[PDB]
Amino acid sequence: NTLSSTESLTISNNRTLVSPGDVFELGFFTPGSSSRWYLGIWYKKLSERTYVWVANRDNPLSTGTLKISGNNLVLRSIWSTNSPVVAELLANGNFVMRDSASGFLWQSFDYPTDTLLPEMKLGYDLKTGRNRFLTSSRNSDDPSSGDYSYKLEPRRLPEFYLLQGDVREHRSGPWNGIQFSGIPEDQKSSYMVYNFTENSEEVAYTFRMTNNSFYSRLTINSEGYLERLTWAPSSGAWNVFWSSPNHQCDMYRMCGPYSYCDVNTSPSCNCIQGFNPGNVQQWALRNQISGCKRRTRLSCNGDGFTRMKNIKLPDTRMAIVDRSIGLKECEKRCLSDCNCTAFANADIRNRVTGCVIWTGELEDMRNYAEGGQDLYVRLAAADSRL
Amino acid sequence: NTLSSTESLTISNNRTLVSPGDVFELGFFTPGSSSRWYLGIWYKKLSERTYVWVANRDNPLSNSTGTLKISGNNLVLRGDSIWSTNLSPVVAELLANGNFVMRDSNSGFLWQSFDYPTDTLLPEMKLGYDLKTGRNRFLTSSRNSDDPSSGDYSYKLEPRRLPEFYLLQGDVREHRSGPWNGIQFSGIPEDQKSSYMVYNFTENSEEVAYTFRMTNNSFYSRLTINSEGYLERLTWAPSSGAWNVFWSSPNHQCDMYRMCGPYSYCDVNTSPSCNCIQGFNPGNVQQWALRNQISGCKRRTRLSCNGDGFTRMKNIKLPDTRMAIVDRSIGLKECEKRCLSDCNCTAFANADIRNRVTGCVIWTGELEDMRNYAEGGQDLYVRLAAADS
Amino acid sequence: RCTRGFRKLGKCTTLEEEKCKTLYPRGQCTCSDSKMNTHSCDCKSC
Amino acid sequence: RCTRGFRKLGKCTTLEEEKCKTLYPRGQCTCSDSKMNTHSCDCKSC
Ligand SMILES: *[C@@H]1O[C@H](CO)[C@@H](O)[C@H](O)[C@H]1NC(C)=O
Ligand SMILES: *[C@@H]1O[C@H](CO)[C@@H](O)[C@H](O)[C@H]1NC(C)=O
Ligand SMILES: *[C@@H]1O[C@H](CO)[C@@H](O)[C@H](O)[C@H]1NC(C)=O
Ligand SMILES: *[C@@H]1O[C@H](CO)[C@@H](O)[C@H](O)[C@H]1NC(C)=O
Ligand SMILES: *[C@@H]1O[C@H](CO)[C@@H](O)[C@H](O)[C@H]1NC(C)=O
Repeated sequence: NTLSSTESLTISNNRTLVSPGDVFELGFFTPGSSSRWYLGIWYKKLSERTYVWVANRDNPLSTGTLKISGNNLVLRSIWSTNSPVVAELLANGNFVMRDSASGFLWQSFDYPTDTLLPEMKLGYDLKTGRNRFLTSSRNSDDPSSGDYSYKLEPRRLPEFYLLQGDVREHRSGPWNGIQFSGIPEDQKSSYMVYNFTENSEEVAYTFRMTNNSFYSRLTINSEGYLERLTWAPSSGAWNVFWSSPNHQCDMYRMCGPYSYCDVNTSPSCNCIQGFNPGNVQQWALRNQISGCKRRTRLSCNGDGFTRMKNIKLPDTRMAIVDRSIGLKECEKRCLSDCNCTAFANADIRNRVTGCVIWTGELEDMRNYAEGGQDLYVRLAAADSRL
Repeated sequence: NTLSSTESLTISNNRTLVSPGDVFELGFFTPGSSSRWYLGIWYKKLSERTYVWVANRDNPLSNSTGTLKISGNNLVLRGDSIWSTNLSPVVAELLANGNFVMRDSNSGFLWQSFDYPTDTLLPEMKLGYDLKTGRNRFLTSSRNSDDPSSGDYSYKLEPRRLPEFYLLQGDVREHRSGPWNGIQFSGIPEDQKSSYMVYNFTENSEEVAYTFRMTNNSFYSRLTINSEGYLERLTWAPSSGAWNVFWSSPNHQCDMYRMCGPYSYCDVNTSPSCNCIQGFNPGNVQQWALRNQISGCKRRTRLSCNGDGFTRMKNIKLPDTRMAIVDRSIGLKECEKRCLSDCNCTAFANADIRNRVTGCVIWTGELEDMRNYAEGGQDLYVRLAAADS
Repeated sequence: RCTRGFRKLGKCTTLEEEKCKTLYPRGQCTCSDSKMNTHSCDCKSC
Repeated sequence: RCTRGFRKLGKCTTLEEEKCKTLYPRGQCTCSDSKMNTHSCDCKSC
């Protein structure tokens, strides 16, 4: 009953629900000299307030309370969730509306602010149509909506974008079975596992703790960097474990089409083998937006492929996937289609490797000194020897 | 007379000085929504105004009135005093290169704008220390593109025994150039094959200063520290009608000052960035495990002074030169002996990377603010216990 | 969703703002300053 | 003109401001937000 609320009401005076296991706590709060009030969830056991959810981040509430009004949680209506229904806060920080099975009627998890906790879902639901994405707060003492979001793009081959407003600043790349190149998780972590769920009802990224002495989260901070912050018992602060983007080669289309950004070269931009700079005067001034043009025209049948190693796969707007075939067939299928410009494996670790095919321009590519993937790029027969 | 000012006045109503060559033009101007007026130089042939100097960058002319005249031994600028130089017949002359000098009408300029820079280093201008005056000439950024007042960043030489530049926000060191190796600073990454310019770092009795010169004058190039605190080379070629950012500094976190702790180096190819020097291990292993690497590394084996050796790092940005001593008269084999002979010596390196020229730099204390590169950089010999060599 | 655009080193300028307008012959195209000393030309309409 | 200090990934936090002081508690240490998603601890007086 100290994590649930029924006929009762929670005033700014002064009751707080607390999750089973001590980890999270719902209540009211005012940050800084704001004299503004918000309904939110935080880590209970931490001296410095770290907020993981907020009910009214841009409808700021010295009175304001919320209880149940018919079949809904209303907050006074500053905010509301459009039989005896109980609102409960579970052990993972999800604030639920249920009947007294997980047939919840409303989750806070479906309405993220700037943070992804373990077992929260970053991605969309095809059944309901809701896309769950992170939106930055304005700054550390103001949880209202900032200018940055990190959002899964619904498409045949989904990938994440970091946006400033509606401007794409950075692109995660597609999932490869293990990871997105731009969510650079520690794959040998001892306290975390990561998952990308993709099926006919939802596609979403999630992570889970293997050891609950640690806390970890994903937050996109006020300047528009996505970071993983881990709290170890061996410290009294959140440590930034990784940060993204963290190189100009990670900035969306730092380079032009058919070139790839390389952190070990001057200039950063390099033509794919078989391609030449599109605008030679611009490139000599290191204006490389022109990208590269193929030097030998394609002949469709009898075209060939050059293999790129250690690459981040190009923007997936015009990619089609077939996970049921392998690379030899994928090449055959790419060849037959005169507009196929490149193909790659869908999932390296499976015995059926799947096929990804691009038409159109190859965009937003960078390489890596280790890791990355193969990309087979279509060339005229002559140049295909490169 | 197009070019000089004498017993006359220059006011917003309305004369300007132009240079022999038509590249620059001095006069008044006011930008954007603001009603503030300023005196300065700009490129004349450029429809978008690019300002290379501003006398009263932080003392704006209040109303729409102001005057620049000579008054005895000084250039003055009044608004019905806002700015003035301080100090036979004197004339204020704007040179071909964009330098507004004060002359004896009868080299030995009394004053020059080149010595009082704003945010821009022009060709032939000097970035650094004038030993005759004791003045440090350095860049300070503007508040933004619309407001030429003084911003929060500077790029300034630290004229030590082995000098280097620091990019500062206020007084906080954000980035560091590295020392001069004979042809470059690692943090001022020029194209050493440029068709149209050359570069020099001068270290002598009169100055310690960086400078570049145009080799084909159909090109404009400059160094400018922009309002966010990046040092950029912007080039204007005849072809396009825009300034092109040819390079930017710093451009990665591995360029930020002490992104890694002592005795480690930053690498753009690794996660995490910081890497112990060989023979060294993380200094706080629980922090390194959370990828907090401010601790840097500690050496594995204790030093013996005698019989110690060195591990070779290559492709390195040489560490912060505060505790560095340079003797350019001795080569690398003797540098090793001299470093071995003093147990405070933590590392040594060549002073000049060109072929057959040489020198010796020696560090004491922690090695700081290092990073590697896939190409270029230099060798650094780090002192290790003979076991670990 | 208009996808044409590019990214460059340095800050947005007024001449670059005119260059953003070349991406599409219709629509609202502008310059956005960004992190790591880059800017981009993108179009909210086309 | 004080010397030691450090740089980290991420923005300044209150906890970060505190760990800044324990460098030289005599001197004036402060946490500075910087570009490229870094902050630095630097102590002025010494
Ligand atoms: C979770 O991730 C692991 C990866 O280590 C994977 O083996 C497992 O099948 C995933 N399960 C779910 C339900 O996501
Ligand atoms: C959980 O973490 C602690 C310290 O990190 C470790 O000692 C313990 O073995 C971990 N639990 C498991 C099941 O490995
Ligand atoms: C300028 O640099 C060039 C190339 O290193 C060199 O030939 C010349 O001596 C330098 N000038 C001075 C004054 O050092
Ligand atoms: C200067 O550069 C331009 C552009 O490349 C070239 O056309 C011209 O001939 C050059 N002038 C000289 C004197 O080399
Ligand atoms: C090493 O450092 C100590 C510090 O006081 C100094 O006294 C000693 O002279 C130094 N070694 C040499 C060879 O100067």
